[PDB]
Amino acid sequence: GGEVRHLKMYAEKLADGQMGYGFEKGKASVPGPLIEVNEGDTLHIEFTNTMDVRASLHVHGLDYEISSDGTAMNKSDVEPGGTRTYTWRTHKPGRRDDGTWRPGSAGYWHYHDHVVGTEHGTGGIRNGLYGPVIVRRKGDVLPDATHTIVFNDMTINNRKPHTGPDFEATVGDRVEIVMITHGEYYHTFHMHGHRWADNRTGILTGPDDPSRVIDNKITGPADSFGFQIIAGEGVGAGAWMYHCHVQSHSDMGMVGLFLVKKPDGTIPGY
Amino acid sequence: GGEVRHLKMYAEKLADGQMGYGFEKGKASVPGPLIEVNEGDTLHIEFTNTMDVRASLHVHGLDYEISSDGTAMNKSDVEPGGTRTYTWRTHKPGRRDDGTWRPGSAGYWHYHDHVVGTEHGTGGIRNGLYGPVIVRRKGDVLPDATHTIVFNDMTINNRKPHTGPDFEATVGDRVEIVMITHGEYYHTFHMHGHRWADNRTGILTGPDDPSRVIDNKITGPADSFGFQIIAGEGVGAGAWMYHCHVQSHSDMGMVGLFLVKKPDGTIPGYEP
Amino acid sequence: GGEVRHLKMYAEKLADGQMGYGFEKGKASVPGPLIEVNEGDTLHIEFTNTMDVRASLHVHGLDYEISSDGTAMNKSDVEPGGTRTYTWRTHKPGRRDDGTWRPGSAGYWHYHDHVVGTEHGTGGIRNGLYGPVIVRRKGDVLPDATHTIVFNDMTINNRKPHTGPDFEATVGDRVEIVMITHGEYYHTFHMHGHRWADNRTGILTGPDDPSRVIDNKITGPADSFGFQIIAGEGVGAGAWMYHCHVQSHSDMGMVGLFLVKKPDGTIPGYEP
Ligand SMILES: [Cu+2]
Ligand SMILES: [Cu+2]
Ligand SMILES: [Cu+2]
Ligand SMILES: [Cu+2]
Ligand SMILES: [Cu+2]
Ligand SMILES: [Cu+2]
Ligand SMILES: [Cu+2]
Ligand SMILES: [Cu+2]
Ligand SMILES: [Cu+2]
Ligand SMILES: [Cu+2]
Ligand SMILES: [Cu+2]
Ligand SMILES: [Cu+2]
Ligand SMILES: [O]
Ligand SMILES: [O]
Ligand SMILES: [O]
Repeated sequence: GGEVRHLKMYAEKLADGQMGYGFEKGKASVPGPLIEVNEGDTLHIEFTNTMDVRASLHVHGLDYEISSDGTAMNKSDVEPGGTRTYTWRTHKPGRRDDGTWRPGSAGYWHYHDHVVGTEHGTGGIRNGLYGPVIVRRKGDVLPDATHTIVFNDMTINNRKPHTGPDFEATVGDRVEIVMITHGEYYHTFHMHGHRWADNRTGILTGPDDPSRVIDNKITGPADSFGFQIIAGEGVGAGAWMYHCHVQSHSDMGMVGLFLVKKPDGTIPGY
Repeated sequence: GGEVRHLKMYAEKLADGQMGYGFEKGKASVPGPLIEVNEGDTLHIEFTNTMDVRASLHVHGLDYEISSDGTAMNKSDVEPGGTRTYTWRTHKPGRRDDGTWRPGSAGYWHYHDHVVGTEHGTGGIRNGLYGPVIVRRKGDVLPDATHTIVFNDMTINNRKPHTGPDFEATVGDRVEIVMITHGEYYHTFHMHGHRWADNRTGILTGPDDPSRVIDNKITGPADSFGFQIIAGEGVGAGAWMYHCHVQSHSDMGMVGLFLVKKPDGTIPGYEP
Repeated sequence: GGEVRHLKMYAEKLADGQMGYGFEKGKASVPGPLIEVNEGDTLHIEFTNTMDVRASLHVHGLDYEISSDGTAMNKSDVEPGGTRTYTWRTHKPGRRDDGTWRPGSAGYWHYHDHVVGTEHGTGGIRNGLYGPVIVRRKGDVLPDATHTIVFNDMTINNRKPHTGPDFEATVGDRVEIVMITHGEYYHTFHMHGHRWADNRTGILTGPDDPSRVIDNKITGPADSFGFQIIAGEGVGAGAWMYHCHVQSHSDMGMVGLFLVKKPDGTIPGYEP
């Protein structure tokens, strides 16, 4: 509100047929790196496609002009080997001249390829071309740690079945989760031991906020949400599961651990 | 809040095998026409089934008595060539005698057949017997235009894959979308370049509204929601896609264009 | 709150192959029995597994320590014939020392098995090991009756197709529905003639609550919500259907009746 940030991104081929984004060449990951801005910021992303097929960057939520939408149709993708600057903007909330209220960009969002495999990025998303974006409102509560969980088709973060990811915290830590879904299937995200408000920030504003407090939520492709929890609050340390609650999904491997440790670094049991 | 209104409606079979509603014989559409009323209004719909099978009209949201629920079970459907008057009412919100708060009928709702093909209208809905209904609250912000997008099985508005529909606006217009899902599948509605509040009106009341601002929403059969956006607000003119984000669905043709024009009528990339 | 309460619970196998919980050996139901507490109450449940496989109780929403999470991994399940005391707590909302607002446990929750069939309770849930939990906030409005509707795979309350369940009320009654989904499938819960708020309690706090008012809602495995309605308000008596609105699901039997009676005990169309 409002810095003009410059940033580079690269799409790259990875082991085992995966593809991923990174801020630095040679350092792509699945999921892609978190991009975090404040409302009012502008972001110029100089994106380079280092792969042998056309590729792009498409973002949810943020204000971009049509030349930055990442589609073939608007000639907004990038040749093998090529480079292009995308521009994303964000805006603060406020009253319009007509007296109505402009929302503001703040929320939990995401970016992904829109052109690998099909004109809807089906091959790209499947291979790992997705990552999270957070836009903070002035005065939002900031966490001690942020974790990204993406349910992509039947995987978490494109991992093999039953291999996490796992995430560590300590009783009392303010932990932020960004939850994105991609692919063909619906899922239900569930965490043991912890709960959040079903609203923008995942936190209740005060006693007048009527939002449902939940610990389970249905999600479908390209849905994103986020929340903050206090690790172990009222429940203590432990190896706390998170998983998809669709029964065959969890049985086939969509399960991870939210390892909450005591101040001395132990977990009771595990 | 409240006028009594009278309105005629027809169910017709269409030459290609589909079925639609219309306010006039020979002017059936899919989706059926938009009905819009204020909280407190009553609506007497004189409905005529011009088809050779039994048909009905079932509405979500609004106050109807069991005789107007449109089901076979309640003797509420209509024989071939027959006519029946359905009555829908709406109420304003207010404090009840017990001190609790009665909601009010305002919202984005819909009507569809409940009897063609099966006793839950499976055949009717499939063929196109569905349409939108809006109930406004006093002081609601009104749009310039209202458009209806229905995901019905793997189609938008019962159209062939990759054939829209497309909508048009000029940068700055207040556009209202009513979004309905029907059939067997879950979908995920997404618009490029635009976003809305996940609450009743699609708009935030002011800075105290904690509702999520979104551009992508999961929906299932018979879900309806609506919102208003300012076309191109902060993003400018363009051929802005909307589509289902379930990857196979968009690949197989659930895609459309929201064409936002510069005040000179052009769209960046596509000069006429 | 806070009251400390003690409760006994049992898991039994049933002659048809199903499994259920109950407060008394020989009185297992599917859904299992309602447990209702106030925010701040602690609950000690003496759970005895009477089956020949290991079994557990896992709860959503409430505060439990890892030793009561009901999973194999944290050694929290129970051997055939064994007994174990689970402890569930609830807390009231309030300001934390960091000035942020702690939610409170109030809501519509549920409990289920986590170890029968697989280590996610797949077999247990399928067979019927599930039931509702309600946590009330001080000042919450209390209903006349609470009913539990659980869409478990393609069944309501594990029942055979087209066999309800049917609930009964009189025009004017304050009815509470707790709606839970389990299994592999998504559904959309729909009620004729009635509507509620998509928030914590299902009721609007007053005119500043921008929550969508709905009559249809998409749900997936382990989702729970609840609401209150005034039976027949603005619509009168009738055989009001509720069903899953996914067309093949209702056609194959996920249908029930909410029977709202006149003060003389009758339903329009179906007098005895
Ligand atoms: Cu797209
Ligand atoms: Cu899943
Ligand atoms: Cu759980
Ligand atoms: Cu997307
Ligand atoms: Cu209906
Ligand atoms: Cu119905
Ligand atoms: Cu779809
Ligand atoms: Cu997009
Ligand atoms: Cu319906
Ligand atoms: Cu679990
Ligand atoms: Cu269903
Ligand atoms: Cu569960
Ligand atoms: O997208
Ligand atoms: O329906
Ligand atoms: O769970």
